[PDB]
Amino acid sequence: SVVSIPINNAGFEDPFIEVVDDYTVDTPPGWTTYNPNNLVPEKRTTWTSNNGVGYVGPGTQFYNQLAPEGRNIGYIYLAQKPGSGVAGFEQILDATLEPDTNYTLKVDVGNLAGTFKGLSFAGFPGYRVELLAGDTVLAADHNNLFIKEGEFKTSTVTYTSTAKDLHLGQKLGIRLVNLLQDKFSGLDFDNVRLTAEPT
Amino acid sequence: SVVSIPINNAGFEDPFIEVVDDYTVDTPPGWTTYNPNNLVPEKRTTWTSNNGVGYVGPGTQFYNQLAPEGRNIGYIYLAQKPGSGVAGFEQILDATLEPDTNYTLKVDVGNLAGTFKGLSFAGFPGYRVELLAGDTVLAADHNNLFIKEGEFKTSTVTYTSTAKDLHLGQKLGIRLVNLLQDKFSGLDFDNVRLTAEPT
Ligand SMILES: NC(=[NH2+])NCCC[C@@H]1NC(=O)[C@H]2CCCN2C1=O
Ligand SMILES: NC(=[NH2+])NCCC[C@@H]1NC(=O)[C@H]2CCCN2C1=O
Ligand SMILES: [Ca+2]
Ligand SMILES: [Ca+2]
Ligand SMILES: [Ca+2]
Ligand SMILES: [Ca+2]
Repeated sequence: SVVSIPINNAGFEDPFIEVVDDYTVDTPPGWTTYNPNNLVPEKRTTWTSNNGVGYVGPGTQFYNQLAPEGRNIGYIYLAQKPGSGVAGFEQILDATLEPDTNYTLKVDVGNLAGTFKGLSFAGFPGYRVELLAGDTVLAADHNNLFIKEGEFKTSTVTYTSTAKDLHLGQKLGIRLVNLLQDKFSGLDFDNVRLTAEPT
Repeated sequence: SVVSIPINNAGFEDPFIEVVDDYTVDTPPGWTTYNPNNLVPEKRTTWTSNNGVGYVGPGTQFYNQLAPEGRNIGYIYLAQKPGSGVAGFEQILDATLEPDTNYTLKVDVGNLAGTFKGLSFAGFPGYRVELLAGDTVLAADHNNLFIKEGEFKTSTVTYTSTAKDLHLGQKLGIRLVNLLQDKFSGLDFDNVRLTAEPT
C-alpha cells in the first residue's frame, strides 16, 4: 500500500538546541536555502534575513502549542519589504518520479505570535509548499490554509503521475517557501513527510 | 451570511455556440488573456497558441460528460514545448479585499480526451487557479487534483484575510492558468464561483 519516502532532517531536529526559543541562523543540515531573489545572504547575523532551526519547547513565549514534531522547527525570516521576492528551504531527494503513483506531501506551517521589547510578531508572510520533479513544480499549496497567530497547521500537497509523465525518472524535491506578502515576515515549518502509493 | 462575489461571464456562456465542439479562438468576453511569457499571439488560428470558448454538449468528442455548467467552457491551448511558460485567463473584479473574511474560489478544470483533426488529446499540461488582490497572489491551487482523461473536477482555493492585511481594499482578481508542464497541452475551465463570509 503506502510507502514512506526518506527525507534528511525531515523535522529539523539537527542541530540540537538547548534553550527554549533559541535558534540558529545557518541553513539546517540536509537542506539548502532556496534563494531565487538573493534575499538571504551567504553570511547571516541576528540582524539580516536568515533561516535556521528554532526550539519550540515548554514555556515558549511565541506559540500556544509546542513543535508539531520533536523539539525544533525550521524557520525562514525575511527582512526585506513585502513584494521583494521569496525564499525558503529546498531538498532534492534520491527518490525519482514513478508512473501511476499518488504522492502526498505533508508539512506543518507555523505562525510566530507575540511581542518582545517593541518587536512584534503580529501577522504572517504567506507560505507555499512545493513538490518537485527535477526543476518542475508538479504540485503546490500556495497559502490556502489560515494559520492563527501562535499555531501550526498541516498543509497537504498531492500529485498523481500517469504512465507517460514527461518527468518520469527525475529526482523528487521539496520546497518550503516564505512568500514575503506581508509581515511579520517570518514563518516556521515542521514534520515534513512524503508518501507514495500505487494508484 | 455567505455572499456571492459577481464575476463576468463566469461560466463562459458568452458567446452562444450552436454546434457541439465548435469554438472561438479569441479571448472570451469579460476576461483578458493572461500572457506573462508572451506565448499567445494577438491573432489566433486553430492549432496556434490560443484561448476561447467551446461548446461541450451531447456527443462531444472530448469528455464523458457535459459541461460542468450550461453549454460552454473556456479553453487555453499552448502549442509551444513544455517548459516554455504559462498562459490563461485573468479577470479583475470590482469587489475589493475586506478584513476578517473567508474567501472561497471554486473552478471546474477539464482534462480533454479523444482526438481532434488527427491529434490525440492524451495527457494534460497541469493547471493553476489563483485568487488575487491587486497583483499579489493571495492563494492558489497549483495542480493538486488528479483529473482523469475526459472528466472535470472542482478546484477549491481559500484565503482568510486579517484585520491588518497589507492588501485590504485592493481589487480582487482570478487567474486560470495552463502550466504547459506536459502534452497534450490544452485544458478547459468552467463554472467560476467566488464567495465571501465573515470569519
Ligand atoms: N520559532 C522561531 N521561528 N524562532 C524562535 C523564537 C523567536 C526568537 N527567539 C526569541 O527569543 C525572540 C527574541 C525576539 C526575537 N526572537 C526570536 O527571533
Ligand atoms: N476545448 C474544448 N473543449 N473544445 C474546443 C476544441 C478546440 C480548441 N481550439 C483549438 O485551436 C484546438 C487546438 C488544440 C486544442 N484546441 C481546442 O481546445
Ligand atoms: Ca521537529
Ligand atoms: Ca505572526
Ligand atoms: Ca459553462
Ligand atoms: Ca488529456
